[PDB]
Amino acid sequence: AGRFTKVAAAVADSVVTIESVSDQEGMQGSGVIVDGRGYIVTNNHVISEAANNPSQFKTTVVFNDGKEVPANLVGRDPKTDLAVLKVDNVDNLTVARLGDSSKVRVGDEVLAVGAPLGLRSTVTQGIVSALHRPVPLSGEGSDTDTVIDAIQTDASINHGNSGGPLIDMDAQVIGINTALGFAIPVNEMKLVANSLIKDGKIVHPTLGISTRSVSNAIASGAQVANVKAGSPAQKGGILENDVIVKVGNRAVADSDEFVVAVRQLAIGQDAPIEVVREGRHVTLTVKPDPDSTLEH
Amino acid sequence: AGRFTKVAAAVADSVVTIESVSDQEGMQGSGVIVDGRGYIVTNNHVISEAANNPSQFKTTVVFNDGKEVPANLVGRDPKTDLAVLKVDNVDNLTVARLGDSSKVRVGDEVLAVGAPLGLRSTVTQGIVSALHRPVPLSGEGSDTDTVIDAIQTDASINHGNSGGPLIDMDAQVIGINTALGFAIPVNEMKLVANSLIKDGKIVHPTLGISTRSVSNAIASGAQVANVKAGSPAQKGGILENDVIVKVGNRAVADSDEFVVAVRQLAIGQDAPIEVVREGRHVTLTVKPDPDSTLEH
Amino acid sequence: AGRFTKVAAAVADSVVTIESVSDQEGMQGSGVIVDGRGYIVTNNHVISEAANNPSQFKTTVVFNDGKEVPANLVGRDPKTDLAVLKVDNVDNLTVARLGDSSKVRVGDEVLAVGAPLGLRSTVTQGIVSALHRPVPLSGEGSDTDTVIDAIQTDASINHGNSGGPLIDMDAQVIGINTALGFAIPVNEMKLVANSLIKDGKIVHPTLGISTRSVSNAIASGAQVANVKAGSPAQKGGILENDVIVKVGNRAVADSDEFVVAVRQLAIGQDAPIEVVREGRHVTLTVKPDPDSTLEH
Repeated sequence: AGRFTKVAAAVADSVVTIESVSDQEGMQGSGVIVDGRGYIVTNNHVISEAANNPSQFKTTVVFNDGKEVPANLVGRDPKTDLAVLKVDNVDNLTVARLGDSSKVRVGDEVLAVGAPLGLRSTVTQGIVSALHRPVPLSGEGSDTDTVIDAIQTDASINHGNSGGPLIDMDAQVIGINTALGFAIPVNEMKLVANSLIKDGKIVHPTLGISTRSVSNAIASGAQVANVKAGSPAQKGGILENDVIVKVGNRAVADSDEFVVAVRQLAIGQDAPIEVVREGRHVTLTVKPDPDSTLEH
Repeated sequence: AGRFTKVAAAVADSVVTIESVSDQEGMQGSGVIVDGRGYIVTNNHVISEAANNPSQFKTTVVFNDGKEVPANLVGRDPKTDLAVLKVDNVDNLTVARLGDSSKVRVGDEVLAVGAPLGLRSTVTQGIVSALHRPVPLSGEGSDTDTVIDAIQTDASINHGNSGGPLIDMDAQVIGINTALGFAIPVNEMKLVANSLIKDGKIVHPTLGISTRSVSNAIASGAQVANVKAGSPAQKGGILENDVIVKVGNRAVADSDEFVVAVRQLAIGQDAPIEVVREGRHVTLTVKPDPDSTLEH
Repeated sequence: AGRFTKVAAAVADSVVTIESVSDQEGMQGSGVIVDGRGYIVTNNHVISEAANNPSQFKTTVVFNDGKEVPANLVGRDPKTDLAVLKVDNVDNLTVARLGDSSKVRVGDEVLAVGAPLGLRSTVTQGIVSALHRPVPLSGEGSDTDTVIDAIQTDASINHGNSGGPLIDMDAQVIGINTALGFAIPVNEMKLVANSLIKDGKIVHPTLGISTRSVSNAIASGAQVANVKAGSPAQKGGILENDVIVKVGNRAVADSDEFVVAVRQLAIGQDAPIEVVREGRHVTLTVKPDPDSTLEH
């Protein structure tokens, strides 16, 4: 047997098909079993319409055996394209072996696995091309467009392997494929899924700034398009046409890395924001608010 | 030497260039020598115009040695994108080693080889991403659009390796590349080519139904758009707006799998067709006709 | 560690980021250190605007250490998409190991490496799909469109690895990536870069012909669209509507191989040009001029 053929068959029982059907629509994706009690991690755009229209959409999970078991949504995060599902009273579950994305390096051979029983189901192969790469993603329905700090691969991520696992050569999940291929790192997926199981939601830091990307010889970074009122930004003293160069301890190259940098901050703690303002380098102090006050 | 470099050089003498020229046009493709007497398998869209306009198109085969030998068409199958060519009185032919596509699995390393002396000739590498995947194909000229049950690969199939072999790591032909890459399985190619050598044509089962794809919670499958008159379908009792869910022993997920499912049936034998009709599951009995009565 | 992970890390210190910034623009690319004295080979379209607008563009080189050192342009060749840069007084430089592209074969595993600290920086993997393939390229600004005789790979060449090295499994540079991926062969890069360091420019042979591609049964090749006046062509006796089939010792399949064939000729020596003219095969004699008389 081949190297990739063995690594793929080992995790095929850990990858499931997720279907959401109505009287007029049908959406399919891939999921990963990450817990023996029935917790299934997928991405948020696979199930989005079922969450925003729960009255008319029905989500079921289909296993490698062909078994079709109904599924309930535990929680979703459009800002990370992540979602946790629950099947109830299913035994002998082959749980995926979750790895550590901080141990992943450029050149490492990977497998992007989709659910074997899926319609357009695909299993592609490649290497890790980039680490900690901010990539822009579109929101499925009323869902927000977001940016994740991602693992890039030259293996193809498509509709047939999206939501499935990015797998190393030890058959461990290092990422969640999201549809020049990108995946959500597993260390991010473990942190987000842990909160979606416990609280049914996750809270992220907000500043109240909109940014456009700028790159020249004077100052390259994120240019402030609007400062919301009463926001942590306008209280800390950020004005419009400011060029952010570092949020906290992370430098900001464009508007996409700015979105990721805000979302690694701590809610309530003061954070330094360095900006270039009409040729003057100005460091400012802002305390990030929570995006969900009542769930915080 | 490398792994893929060795497997490729081993079959380079089995892959040939196929050119079809006129006073104003020129078409090129790749072929595979599958018989020592001079039988060359390619796909039908490489030679289509030469078959429909035989008066003005000339087909020649170019070997790895640079030798240009005239070629005659034995037979073609637009429904499988397959064609058999004949070069006459050529010696010391390196015949390709034909394999078994039922032994192929997901993750297996493959090589999509084009003719080495071709203009845009390409040799790509990848893995098998899906097996028994129905894929839609367009007909070259007056040729019919069709659907094959295919081997999917993340290796690129393009104009430079189309008609050439999909090759395993034992340097055996497992498929015929047809231009997210797809190939015709070799077990299908052996059955079709055997009939094109003997009879110069192959006969496929027809039912007389046109289908559109439908997917909802009531019934997902192939929805009947039209039932031809005097067809096996309307005699067996299929009506319009019916949703086919299984043809014979094969379930039908969409209109594309319906095309493949009809074409695996037996001509003249009664076959069960299960349909969902206004909420009622109805199994029906149809006897498939031959598409070519005089060649049957 | 993995095979590709080891080969990549070995050359990461030899690949640098090249940025060109103005008051309103910023361009980034990848470069390769090929000399211990500070000579950096990239492609010409990365730096083009900085060369045509040197008054307003500033080019700097960023190393794997994060070190930013100013860079000066030694010379460029739009006809090969090649450029040589110079950093001054930089020590402990990890110079890339340059290989031999004539020893490269189809199926050989390759790595297309971009600068690790680049914004859209990518490292992709693939094989060599074709050798000595003429590929058309577009000129960046006032730069001329050209055709190179290239190494084709199924590894992706994009904005993040363009200008970086194509690397074999011995971690040797076999090509310069230029953005179905193509690279400039290293033997061509050694010849062009040697002349750009010494003379600051390279001289190529010119004939004065414009060609369009033609392919039929009478004569396939490059059809002469215009013959410039006083050119080597019209003196040697080439007329319009002529179909070139061989330039020197190289046959010509289309207009793209004609561009490459002229550029391998010797300046000043008589060369045979075979053409098909109204059904008559006519061999003609032309002496190629230099494109830069004062630098010749």
